[PDB]
Parts: sequence; structure tokens; C-alpha cells
Amino acid sequence: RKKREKEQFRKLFIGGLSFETTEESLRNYYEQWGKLTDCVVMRDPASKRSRGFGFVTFSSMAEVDAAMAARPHSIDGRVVEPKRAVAREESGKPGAHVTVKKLFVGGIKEDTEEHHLRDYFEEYGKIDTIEIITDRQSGKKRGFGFVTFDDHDPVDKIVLQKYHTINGHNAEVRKALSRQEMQE
RNA sequence: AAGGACUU
Repeated sequence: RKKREKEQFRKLFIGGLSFETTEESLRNYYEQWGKLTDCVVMRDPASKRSRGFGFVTFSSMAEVDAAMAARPHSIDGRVVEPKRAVAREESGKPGAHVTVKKLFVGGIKEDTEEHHLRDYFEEYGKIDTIEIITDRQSGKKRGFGFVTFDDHDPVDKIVLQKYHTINGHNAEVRKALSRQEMQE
């Protein structure tokens, strides 16, 4: 059980697969960034036709990071779409598979500043913007903000890490989804 | 296109 939990954080969803792509061609491509412990092309039960996506599982979260740092990836003559895998047990939550560049950061109360967030989050990727939300009339800080990156992957890594302490606060960090996006 | 045992 315990291993399985670990490897969930070492797994990439690979979508946009050529219908020619196999486990072997998938494994050949991703082995350039690490040692794979699993690799699967998901297929229709009846037809065995590729569902156009799969998973690869690496030996560490570092090897995942190295693979994602080397996008774009093309395999069997297609640029594919690699994404950190959402666990099956959370893949029915609203918004779970929605890919965004914006992060919601809550639980930061009144003392937390832009620079706190810039600081804490800059190590994860390139930040475009940072907004701390304040009341419209009173300008009282409402205790949350948003960080937008230039790429969705930082956001995926951040949220998957789950626990974050920011300016002495246990923050709630999630994707910042629109109402539309929340219907996915 | 979001997980293999659709493997009683």
C-alpha cells in the first residue's frame, strides 16, 4: 500500500497518443529521464483500440520533474500531452482534471503580502502575476490570493504537494477554477 | 482521450 502511495506522485498521464504508440515506444521515450516501474496504454476493453492516453511511473519525483522540464514531447510523430496524474480516488472531484495556470492561495489572513507568495512560490516555475484580495470599500485584506504561472505544471505540482505553510500559516492551496471549469 | 482485474 505504502509504495503505491509514493508512486502515485511519480506518475505521468500521457494524453494525445498516436494510435500507433505502444507501451514499448512510450517506455523508450520516457526512459531518457528515468527508470520506469510501470507503463500502460489504456485501451477499449472490447476493441483493444487505444483510448489515446496512458501512464508512465518513474522511480522518483525528480525524474518526473526532469521529464516535465523537457516539454514539448513528441512520440511516434505526435506532440503528446504529459500531465501529473490525478489519483483515481480523486478523479471524480469537480475540477480535478482541469488544467490551469492559476493558483488559489487561502488561509493567509491579513498579514500575508505579495512578497510572501512570490517568495514561497517562485522556486516552482515562472510567475506571471500575484494578486492579494482586499475588500472593495474597506480595503480590508480578505485572507486569500492568486498566483498565476506561465505554465500549468507548477500549479499541478503545488496542489499535489497539498500542504503548504506560508508566512507562518497553514494555507489552502488549490487550482483557481472558473464556474465553467468547475463543471468538468 | 483519466487507470489496467470487464478477473467469478
